[PDB]
Amino acid sequence: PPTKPTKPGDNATPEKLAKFQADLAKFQKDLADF
Repeated sequence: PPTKPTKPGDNATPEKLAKFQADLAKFQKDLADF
């Protein structure tokens, strides 16, 4: 099962938050396979 990361709290800084959304795109892509 595709394990997703948790919602950024203090690490929700704009630049890293964007990376997070990008990594979630990979998760959502793989989730579609699951």
